[PDB]
Amino acid sequence: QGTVVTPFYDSLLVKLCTWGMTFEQATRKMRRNLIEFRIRGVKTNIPFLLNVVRHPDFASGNYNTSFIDTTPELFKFPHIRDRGTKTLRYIGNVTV
Amino acid sequence: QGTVVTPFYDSLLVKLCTWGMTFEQATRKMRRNLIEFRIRGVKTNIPFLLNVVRHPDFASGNYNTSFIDTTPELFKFPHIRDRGTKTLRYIGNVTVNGFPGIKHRDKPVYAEPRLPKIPYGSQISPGTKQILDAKGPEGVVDWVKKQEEVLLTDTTLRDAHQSLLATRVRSKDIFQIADAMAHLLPNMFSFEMWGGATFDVAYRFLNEDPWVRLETLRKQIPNVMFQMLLRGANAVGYKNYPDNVIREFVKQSAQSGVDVFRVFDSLNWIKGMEVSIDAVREAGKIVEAAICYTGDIDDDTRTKYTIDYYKDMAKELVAQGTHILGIKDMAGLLKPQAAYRLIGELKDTVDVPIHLHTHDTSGNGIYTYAAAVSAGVDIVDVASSAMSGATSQPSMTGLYYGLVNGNRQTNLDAQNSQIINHYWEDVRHYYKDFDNALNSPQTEVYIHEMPGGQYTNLQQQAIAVGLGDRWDEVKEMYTVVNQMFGDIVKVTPSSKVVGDLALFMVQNELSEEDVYPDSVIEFFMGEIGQPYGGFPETPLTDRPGALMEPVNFVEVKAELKEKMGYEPTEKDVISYILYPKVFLDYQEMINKYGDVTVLDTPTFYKGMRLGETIEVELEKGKILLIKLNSIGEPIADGTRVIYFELNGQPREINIQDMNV
Amino acid sequence: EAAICYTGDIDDDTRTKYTIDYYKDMAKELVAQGTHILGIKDMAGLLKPQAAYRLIGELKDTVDVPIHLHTHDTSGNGIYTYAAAVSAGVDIVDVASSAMSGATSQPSMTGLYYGLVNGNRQTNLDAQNSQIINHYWEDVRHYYKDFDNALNSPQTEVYIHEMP
Amino acid sequence: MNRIKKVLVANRGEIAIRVMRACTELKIKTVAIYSQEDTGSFHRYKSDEAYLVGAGKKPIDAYLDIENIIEIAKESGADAIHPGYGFLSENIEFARRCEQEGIIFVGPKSKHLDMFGDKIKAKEQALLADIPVIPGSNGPVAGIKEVEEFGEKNGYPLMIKASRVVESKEHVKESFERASSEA
Repeated sequence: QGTVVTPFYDSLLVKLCTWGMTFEQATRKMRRNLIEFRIRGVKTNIPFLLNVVRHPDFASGNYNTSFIDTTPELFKFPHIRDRGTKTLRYIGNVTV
Repeated sequence: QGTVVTPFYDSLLVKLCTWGMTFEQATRKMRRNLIEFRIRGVKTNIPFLLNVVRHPDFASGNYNTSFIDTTPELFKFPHIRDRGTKTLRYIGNVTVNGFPGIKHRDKPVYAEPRLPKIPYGSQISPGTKQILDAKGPEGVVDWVKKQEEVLLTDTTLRDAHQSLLATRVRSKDIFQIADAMAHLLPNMFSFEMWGGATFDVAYRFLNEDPWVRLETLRKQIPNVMFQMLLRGANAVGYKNYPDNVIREFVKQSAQSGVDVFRVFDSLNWIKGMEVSIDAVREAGKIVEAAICYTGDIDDDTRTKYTIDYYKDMAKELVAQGTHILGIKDMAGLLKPQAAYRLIGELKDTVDVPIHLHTHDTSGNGIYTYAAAVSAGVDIVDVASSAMSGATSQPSMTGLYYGLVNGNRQTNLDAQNSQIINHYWEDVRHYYKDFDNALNSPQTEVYIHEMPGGQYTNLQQQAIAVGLGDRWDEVKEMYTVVNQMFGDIVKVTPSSKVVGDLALFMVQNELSEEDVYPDSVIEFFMGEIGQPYGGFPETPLTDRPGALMEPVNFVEVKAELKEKMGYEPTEKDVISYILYPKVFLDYQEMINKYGDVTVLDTPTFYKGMRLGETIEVELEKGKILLIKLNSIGEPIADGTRVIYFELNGQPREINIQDMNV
Repeated sequence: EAAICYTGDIDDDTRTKYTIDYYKDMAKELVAQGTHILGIKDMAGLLKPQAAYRLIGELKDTVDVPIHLHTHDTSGNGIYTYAAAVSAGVDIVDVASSAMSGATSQPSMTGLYYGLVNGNRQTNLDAQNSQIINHYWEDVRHYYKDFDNALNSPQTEVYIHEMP
Repeated sequence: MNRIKKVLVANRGEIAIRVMRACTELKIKTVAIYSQEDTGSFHRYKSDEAYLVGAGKKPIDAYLDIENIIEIAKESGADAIHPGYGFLSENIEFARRCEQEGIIFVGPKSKHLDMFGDKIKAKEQALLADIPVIPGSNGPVAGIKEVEEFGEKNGYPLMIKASRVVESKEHVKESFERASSEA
């Protein structure tokens, strides 16, 4: 919780691995976990990873080095709902 | 992190499972994980689970329902100190209540002290210690006699700060420079670094172990010899003791690193010194029996302390045996003209080398030394410029530049001594709270003959009594009180006795004529010893040290072990014997806050500023990053939570406020 | 009192320009230009005590006038530098009350008296008197703590930078 | 556990921690090292002891102060040193230097790092083992555009690698000047 990220060293916060009897099972657990993560204070690559893990060609298990780059969709991201913060903005504003 | 546990539902925080190819593998991972967990704010069952997981019958894999209950050990838990929490307790405490004895003030932004750089692998040039190691005491005394130059002893680590700063300089600050002292002041005859008041003050006011200070230095400075100051009769103690403790003390001290022992009795009675001097010969280490100087030799009005008397007394101390004869001028009374006479007249009287200690209260400190060097004395006491002057010794660098092109000189690299000074210049600021010394030549000293330490200590009692407005009246009354017991050598603990009564007479408006306290009766008893004149006005008769019967070391050693948490070392025991009230008090304080020796001085005295971050080295390679974020608001009973980050991890501790 | 300001080091010959001869010579011309007394103004505190013994003895030889010495106790060798002068037989010296002596000031008057008290040469001043005067100044200096920014231990570095 | 009683972790971050965890699981004392910029990183608090390393050094350079690390290793009493990955993991000088001071180095012998030091000497070492390899230049392609001749003989599309991609023709020029400069 406390930590500050410096730019000097690499960007890695946590390595998340999931396991399953079948790769299809493991992909599910990865999905859930990536969503479940709550990190605030810095941007992360989660939404990217989600798009690659959601992608059906990934779940197939047949991909190649050229799988990224060839697929641009992964770089399109859903708008962030941050309903909560904006609510506090209002409340804080009218309060002062 | 945020959650609060309610009592309504079950107690479970987290389920921890570990896996392995072999159960023995899994048990290992479980062990590590359980230790790794850091949960604070609530008690947990972890220490219990650890004991069951550590238990060998568990690792075997053969257990039954009756495995717990049948085994009680699991319910016994290790008494773990976290040095870390206790450190925050101290820091938080002084941050809100302040350090005892001094105005609560904000922690300044002290400049970083200028440390000398040493080139890697340099020097280690051999010192005078080698000559004691090689050829014993006599072989040194020889090398002494052989040197044409004047030899210097550095009192920067004692007296200098004892006089100026109430002996409050802390080991942490001393150790930091000791390396450079070995490299850059090797040609010193000795370093005075122990004894006098430092011993009791370390335990009493600093919560540091003097024995550590000694031994740590001993390693840092192998080359130069170590010197201390010992009140023969009662060593460094407050009271008189039996002869075995004294001999024990000196034995230890010699073992730990002390090489030269300046020893004096407060009355200049050689009988009180006898016990301790033999111990040093029996230690196989150097004796500097020293004559405490009083009155005026050059002014003949006074019959009692004649130049003859000091010549005579010096003979009897060479007879009692002393590798060196030192003259301890504890007040600064040795006028420079009298010094020329005394060194020349004593070099004639006896063959031993001579060593002179004076205080610069008068302003005639450096001149009194030049007189001695002209008259050919061997060794003198000086201190770094930044800790010289006033009630301290004269500047080492001052003396060098004083004698620089004369017939006789002193070999020290000027520039070196200055680099050492730059450190101390910067460090003294840490102790401004204790720097109550007057900063101009106080010439009045000759009238009252009171040692620098005593002037300030007795000013304090008069201020305590509320006679600060009449202070001038006390100073005069004191001189009468010495004159009531004829003329006697005023020095700790004999000095204290005069002042204690002086303050009584002036308090009750009694003239010397009108006249017709425990400490004073003990003087007239003879418990301090025997006054040279032996003034008239039940009988102590003989040395109290000898008359004391010894307490067996083992009976006490066990007493202490039961008093202390655990089994004590040999050193811990003597200390307890000498200062029992304080030693326990020291122990109780160290248990509460841990080893404080380590904290940087400002943090020790001033705590922490808000948003400040500091590091503290508890041991080699063990550093606590500590930040103070904010301080909680008081509650009903005055308690307030202090908000810290120990190692980036937020922590919270309660300190009880004393005054809103 | 035509006075010669002292600089450099007479005892150290590495720097030649201000030689013991040069001050001896310069004193001649000031006796020639006419001066009832010759004073030496050591404005920095540079006159080491050994150099003072030499300089007074060498100038008493060089010229018949009485000599008057002003030094600053920055070095810690203030009183000693005077004792050197008194041994070498100089006539007049500058001192101040104990409470205003020391540091960048002159040496203590009462300090000097008690320094020379039973030597061959002395100064006749009632010790106790000078102390009574001092008691005043002791007390008065506190008014000026705002301006008492002076350092209160021997600053030996002075010889290097030579500053006032 | 036998001759390793204590181990130094010549790395930072995730990987450092994993090692510590391994040691502690094996009753082995651990020593961490942190740069000035890493006084905060919680890998340093997860060890049994820790020391600053790269004093005054640029932040990445700090974890590569080989000599410093050995002094720290020696002063610590560290029987062995684990370099993790990246930093000095593959550095020969360090590997060797451990062996010189008798500090066990957790990893292969320095001869192994030597042979695989460059990509070329490994691809070389691969044929000696008699296993499939990519068709490429029998030495490092020291000539600039010596490729086109080498490129003419083998394929339309080629990749360039050091110890970037090409479709042949004009691209060859643009790829090398940046590839070798990037390297």
